[PDB]
Amino acid sequence: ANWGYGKHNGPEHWHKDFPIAKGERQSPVDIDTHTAKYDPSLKPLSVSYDQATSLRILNNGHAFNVEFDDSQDKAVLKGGPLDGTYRLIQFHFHWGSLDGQGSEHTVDKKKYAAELHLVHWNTKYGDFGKAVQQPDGLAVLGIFLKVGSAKPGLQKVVDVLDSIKTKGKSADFTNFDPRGLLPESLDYWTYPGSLTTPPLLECVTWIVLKEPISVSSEQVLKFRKLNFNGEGEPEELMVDNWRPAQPLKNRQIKASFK
Ligand SMILES: NS(=O)(=O)c1nc2c(F)c(F)c(F)c(F)c2s1
Ligand SMILES: [Zn+2]
Repeated sequence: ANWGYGKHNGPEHWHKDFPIAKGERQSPVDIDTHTAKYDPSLKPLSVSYDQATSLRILNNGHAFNVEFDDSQDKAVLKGGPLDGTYRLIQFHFHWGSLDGQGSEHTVDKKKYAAELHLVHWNTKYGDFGKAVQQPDGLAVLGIFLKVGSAKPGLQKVVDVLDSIKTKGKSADFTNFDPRGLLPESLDYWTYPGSLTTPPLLECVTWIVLKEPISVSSEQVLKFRKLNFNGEGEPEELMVDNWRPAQPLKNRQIKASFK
């Protein structure tokens, strides 16, 4: 059992190889909006993506990653609850088989159709493999998707998916501007958590935006035509690649907004 989402290797099995799955600071979590406390000490986030250099899109068998050049400080996330500078390395999504499910975080138990994660690492640790071993090593910006109007800045991602249908396929993906994926408002909730796939390391400051972005039915239908399987293997549609909410334990979710 290499892990996945399937009928026999999904999230409820992961603890057998990755015992941290039952740890004290796992992600994702349900955000109870009545219990999250406004923290007037939190700053506006700084999303600095003007110089972002996208390179490649890859179907890794679990999702697809849009990869960036993080060999210098092009695209960075700073401020909000963060100290120091976090470099963008990739974004990816989680989504469902239908619009009623797909997000990993939930909001008062509401599940959104999908969730985008912009993954960043703390440059004080020099590289990503080092950063994931530190409690403050990563900052993941989480943005919910709901189905409604098309998102114009998502269409270049949708259009390339037919070329990376199966696991291990990749394609060029230069000059993509991730600012086209942000909502209007940067209001957010934040809490300390983890990677949501194995190895599930507890190295993430989560920053989850309150305002979802809207994508069209047609756009999310194309996500659901991807495959978990490799070329020539029996087809396993890449859908429901999300981990369910985990116990909040001894953690406080803070709101940036009153
Ligand atoms: N699903 S997630 O929390 O956004 C997320 N997980 C992981 C992960 F487990 C890794 F090993 C890794 F190198 C990543 F870049 C991410 S990014
Ligand atoms: Zn993710």
